[PDB]
Amino acid sequence: GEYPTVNEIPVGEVRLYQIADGVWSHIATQSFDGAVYPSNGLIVRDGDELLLIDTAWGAKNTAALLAEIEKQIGLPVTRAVSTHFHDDRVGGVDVLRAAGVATYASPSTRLAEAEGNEIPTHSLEGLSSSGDAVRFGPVELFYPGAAHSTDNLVVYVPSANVLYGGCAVHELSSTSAGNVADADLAEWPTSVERIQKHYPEAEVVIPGHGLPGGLDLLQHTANVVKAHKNR
Ligand SMILES: NS(=O)(=O)n1ccc(-c2ccc(F)cc2)c1C(=O)O
Ligand SMILES: [Zn+2]
Ligand SMILES: [Zn+2]
Repeated sequence: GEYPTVNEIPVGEVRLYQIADGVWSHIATQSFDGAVYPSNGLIVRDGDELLLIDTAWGAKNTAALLAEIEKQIGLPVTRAVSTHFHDDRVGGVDVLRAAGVATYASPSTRLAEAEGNEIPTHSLEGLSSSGDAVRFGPVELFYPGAAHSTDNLVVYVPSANVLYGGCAVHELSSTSAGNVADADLAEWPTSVERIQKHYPEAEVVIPGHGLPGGLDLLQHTANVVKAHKNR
């Protein structure tokens, strides 16, 4: 019943968590640079189809994700959006494409190709300036500006007031800015402020890693990033 945690998910299975009517998170774990981390994505019901937000961090995990979706939901995943270029977002795109899923990301998310990561097939125009938003099936995609990465997108589910922050939003227990290798710590608080202004009615906020909460995850993120930079 509780939100599943890193030591509760062996690397290779995937759990789903019901967030709201027609909205689930997916939780997987993966090893990176010798430590194991949980990671979140989103599933949003799209009539009799599903929209997937982010892979489950790797080919095997993403295959397991599709299997878990078939077991627990039983509707086909037809489209996926990756919210930035790192492997916890695009690793598994090749598995999705071979399972009939049309894969999408912004043109900026060029970064996957340059890094040697898997590359979504279709480009999402209309998201190149901070504050841009586009509709994509049952969600709104929002580019808040550089934060965790320069390309990071946010996803809002208006039917349920669910804000999926991806890696630009940290969980409340976070004490650090996470993997900052590709981050912009100077702009990150400004980007979070843009999210706060755009989605004041969000009821659930889902971080890229860790436990969902409410709107406080946004301010908390700004605080831990400012403190990391300052420190
Ligand atoms: N998206 S990513 O760069 O590949 N990634 C992988 C692991 C982590 C991570 C998260 C929390 C933490 F406390 C430590 C690490 C991240 C992240 O910061 O988004
Ligand atoms: Zn990342
Ligand atoms: Zn991440």
